[PDB]
Amino acid sequence: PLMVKVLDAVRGSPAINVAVHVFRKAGLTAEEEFVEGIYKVEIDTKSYWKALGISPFHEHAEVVFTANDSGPRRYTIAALLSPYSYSTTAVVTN
Amino acid sequence: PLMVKVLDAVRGSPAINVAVHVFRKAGLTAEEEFVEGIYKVEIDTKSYWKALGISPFHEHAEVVFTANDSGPRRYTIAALLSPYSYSTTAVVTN
Amino acid sequence: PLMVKVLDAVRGSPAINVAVHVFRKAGLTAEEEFVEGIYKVEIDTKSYWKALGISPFHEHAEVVFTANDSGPRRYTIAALLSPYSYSTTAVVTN
Amino acid sequence: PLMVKVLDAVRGSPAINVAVHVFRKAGLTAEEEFVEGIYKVEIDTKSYWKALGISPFHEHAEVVFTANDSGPRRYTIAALLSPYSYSTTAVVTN
Amino acid sequence: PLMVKVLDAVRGSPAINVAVHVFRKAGLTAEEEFVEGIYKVEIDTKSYWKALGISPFHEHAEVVFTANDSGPRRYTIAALLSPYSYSTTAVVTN
Repeated sequence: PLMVKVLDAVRGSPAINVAVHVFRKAGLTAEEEFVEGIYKVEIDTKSYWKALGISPFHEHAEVVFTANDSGPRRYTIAALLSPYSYSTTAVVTN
Repeated sequence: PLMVKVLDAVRGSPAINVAVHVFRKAGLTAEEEFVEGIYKVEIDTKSYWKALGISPFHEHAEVVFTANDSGPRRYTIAALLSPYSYSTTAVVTN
Repeated sequence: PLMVKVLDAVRGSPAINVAVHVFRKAGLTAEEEFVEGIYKVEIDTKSYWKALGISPFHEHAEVVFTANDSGPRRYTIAALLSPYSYSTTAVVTN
Repeated sequence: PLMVKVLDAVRGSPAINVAVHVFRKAGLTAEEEFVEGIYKVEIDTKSYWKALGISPFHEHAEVVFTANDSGPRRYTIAALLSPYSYSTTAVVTN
Repeated sequence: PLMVKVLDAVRGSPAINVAVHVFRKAGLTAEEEFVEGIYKVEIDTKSYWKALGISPFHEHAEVVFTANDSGPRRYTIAALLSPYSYSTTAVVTN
């Protein structure tokens, strides 16, 4: 008798992020029966070489790898994954 | 007898993000029976080389890889995945 | 007897994002029986080389790869995946 | 008789992030039956070489790897994964 | 008779981050039946070479590895994973 109760009684303007998972149980990359990224925030994510495959650059491979991150980049974020009730959130740039 | 109750009683203007998952159970990339990205925010995501395949650049491959991220890029975001009730959210640029 | 109740009683102008999943069970890329992107926001996503195939650039391949991200790009977003009741959301540029 | 109660009684505009997981049980990368990233925030994440595959650069491979992170990059974030009720959150740049 | 009660009575605008996990039980990288990153914040994470594979650079491999982190990068974050009720959070730059 599995019973789960979340936020049974709610009143008064609450700001909630709810993540309820119920589970019952009676080759470069292998992933199975998984749950990922219920609330995921990715900012300025970089990935260059991934899962190239079978025998990459196997023989006589002259490879020059150059990765440059030289950009003027501004990330101004207010209240990231932060619910807020009866609040004041402001971003002011002068 | 699996029973799940979420937000059974709601009153008063609540701001909610709900993610309820119920599960019962009675080759470069292999992924099976998975749940991903219920609430995912990807900002400025970069991916250059992925899952190239079988025998990439197998023999006598002269490859020059150059990745440059040199751009003026502004990301101003307010209340990202942040529900807000009876609040004030403002982005002001002068 | 699987029973799921979400937002059984609702009153008072709530702003909700609902993601309810119920499941019962009685080759460069292989993915099976999966659920993805219920609420996914992709901003400025870049992908250059993906799933090229069988034997890419197999023999005597002289390849020069140059990836440049040098653009003036402004992303001003207010209340991204953030429901808001009895609130004030404004983007003002002067 | 598994019973879980979270936020049974709620009143007065609370700002909550809820992560409830219920579980019952009666080859470069292998991952199985896992739950990841319920609330994950990734900022300026870099990954260059991952899961290259079988026999990368197996024989007579002259490879020069250069990774440069030389960019002017400002990350101003207020209230990251920090719900706030009856509060004042402001980002002011002059 | 497993019974778990969290936040049974809530009143007065509390700001909470809740992480409740209930569990019952009646080859470069192998990970199984794990829960990770319920509340994880990754800032300026770098990873260069990971999970290269079977026999990387197996024979006669002349490889020069150079990793440079020479960028002007400012990370100003207020209230990271710090819920705050009836508070004042401000980031002011002059």
